[PDB]
Amino acid sequence: GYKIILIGSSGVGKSSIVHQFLFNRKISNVSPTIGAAFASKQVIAKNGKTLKLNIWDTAGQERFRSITKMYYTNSLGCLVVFDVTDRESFDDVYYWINDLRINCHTTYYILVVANKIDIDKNNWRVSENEIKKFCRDNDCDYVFASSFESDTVNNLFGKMIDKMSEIK
Ligand SMILES: Nc1nc2c(ncn2[C@@H]2O[C@H](COP(=O)(O)OP(=O)(O)O)[C@@H](O)[C@H]2O)c(=O)[nH]1
Ligand SMILES: [Mg+2]
Repeated sequence: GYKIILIGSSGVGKSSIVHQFLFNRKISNVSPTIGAAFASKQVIAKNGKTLKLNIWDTAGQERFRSITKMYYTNSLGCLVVFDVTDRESFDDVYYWINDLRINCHTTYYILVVANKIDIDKNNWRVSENEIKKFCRDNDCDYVFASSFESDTVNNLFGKMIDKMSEIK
């Protein structure tokens, strides 16, 4: 299968994005087990390739900046999530992408997710122009999302699935 990992600072919505993609709702009393994938999902890409996605989510250990080698290793895709209203979580994106790249050299596609767009724009602390510039300077892609807007979650996983489907 294809290992896809979620990274990003605490509380940005990593688990909620995963639950929306897998369950169309938040399951309130389930959390990932350390050292293993949270869930796998069979998908059919636009090109008709069938892919087994193996989705890794943290169990809260990102609060300590303590993601292990084995969490990162063998990843083919990575979603780097931040919260548009949380400036520190955006500033951390640089750290997270660097940490991924020192621990894993197999990542084919890195997608920055600017999450929580459901919140009033008066509370946003980052502009699209800054996100565009950061992703240009750091060789990654970006999308806007909200875990409460199913279309945005389908869009971000769709971009990831289509990139994974191109791997030979
Ligand atoms: N307003 C808003 N809240 C969100 C969104 N995604 C997640 N949350 C909330 O933010 C809190 C932390 O989310 P969680 O998924 O546990 O973040 P994680 O620490 O990155 O895994 C929870 O109360 C979520 O329901 C979003 O898109 N918009
Ligand atoms: Mg979480």
